[PDB]
Amino acid sequence: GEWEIIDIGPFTQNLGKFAVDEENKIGKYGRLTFNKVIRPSMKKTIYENEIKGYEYQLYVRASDKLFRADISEDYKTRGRKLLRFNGPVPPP
Repeated sequence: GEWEIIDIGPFTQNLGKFAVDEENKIGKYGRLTFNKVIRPSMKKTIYENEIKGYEYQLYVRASDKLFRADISEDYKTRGRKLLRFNGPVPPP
């Protein structure tokens, strides 16, 4: 894979919302309220071994705490899945 910094525009915010919504269905943290994806946002390109998919790592502020969310995206299907949601974590 290769990692790159991505900006925190609407698409990235919408990934953050996705992570919180998914976590709220999962229920590990009870009910979270999405606030914002903060910098830095990172995106890993995963080759088939030719792009297979991507992994986003986002710092997501929800319920006034910070969480680290890792989201996978399948290049062909366009489907996304919440892989990890850790925290609360300290600020990057």
